[PDB]
Amino acid sequence: WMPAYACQRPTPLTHHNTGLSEALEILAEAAGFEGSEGRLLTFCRAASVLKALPSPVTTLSQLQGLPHFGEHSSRVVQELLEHGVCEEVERVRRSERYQTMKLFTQIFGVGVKTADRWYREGLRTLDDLREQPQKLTQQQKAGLQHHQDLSTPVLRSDVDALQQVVEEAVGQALPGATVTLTGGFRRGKLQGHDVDFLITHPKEGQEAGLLPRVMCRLQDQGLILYHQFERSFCIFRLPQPGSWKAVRVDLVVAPVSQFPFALLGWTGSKLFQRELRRFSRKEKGLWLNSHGLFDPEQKTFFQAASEEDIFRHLGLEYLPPEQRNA
DNA sequence: CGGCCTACG
DNA sequence: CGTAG
DNA sequence: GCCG
Ligand SMILES: [Cl-]
Ligand SMILES: [Mg+2]
Ligand SMILES: [Mg+2]
Ligand code: NA
Repeated sequence: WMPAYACQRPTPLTHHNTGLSEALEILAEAAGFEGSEGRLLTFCRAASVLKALPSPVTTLSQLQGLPHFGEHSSRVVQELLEHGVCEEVERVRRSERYQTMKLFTQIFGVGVKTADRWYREGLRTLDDLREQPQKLTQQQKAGLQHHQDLSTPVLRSDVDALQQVVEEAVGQALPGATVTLTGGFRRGKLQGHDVDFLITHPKEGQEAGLLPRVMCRLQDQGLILYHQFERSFCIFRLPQPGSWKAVRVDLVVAPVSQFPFALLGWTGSKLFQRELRRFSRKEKGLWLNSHGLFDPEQKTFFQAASEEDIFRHLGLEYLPPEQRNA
């Protein structure tokens, strides 16, 4: 009744198993901090299955036959059903390793490998990192300076104001170019921790060279607190009553021939896209990325004019963005 | 057992 | 190494 | 950690 890949089922943003999924996601996150990508994937997939169920799990019986529920994930759910807490989850939550790796990897410019090295060196707090700035890249310095603002979610209201400023710069850089909101906000989130925009132009080729022209214009408007092509990972100044705050914004350019693939990829969720690419390759023998869908036997790229085309190519029922919250 | 998404900066 | 979803 |  429940298919094995997340791209085969609808997953809404809000659901009926929030506490269970959150606990499994703690274990997934902790597996990532230890470099166990396989365990991370299993716990993420198990959490996602619960998000896709039509009602709450109330009894252990109800996990029988669900994909990605084995001894370990079932025990976690069992303990939550019986006691309201899972001892393993709570031990992770309180652990110095989990808490420090979570804090450090939240910094823009710091991944698991850097966080782990700092942890092994004995560093534990952001102020520890600030006291050794020669150990930091320019990107990490910006991430550390702006960390407090970047830790506070932005609202859809904020997103709409940002989009107008990006559109103004894009229109000067290339008249006729368009700006599409992607990421979690396109999946229906009312808040989120960064904003993603996808930029194209209806005449194939006209988008070449566009992103530098857009960045220069936003920089000259004083809106860019940090930037480093077709992807730009920025920190922008967002107005606030009587002041402003830093916000992470990603800007991506695609040619219109690739736009449906880029839209699909950048709309996420992350798990949904990994699952969709896995399904494409393993079940259909086709290779998917944010630029296209390749048949390696015929050595040809599928043309798509819409996300609907891509789901059809892959033999999957169409899911709107709001149902891609795997 | 092998596999676990696939890119760009 | 970082970033993205 | 789980699936095929
Ligand atoms: Cl693993
Ligand atoms: Mg996002
Ligand atoms: Mg983003
Ligand atoms: Na980070």
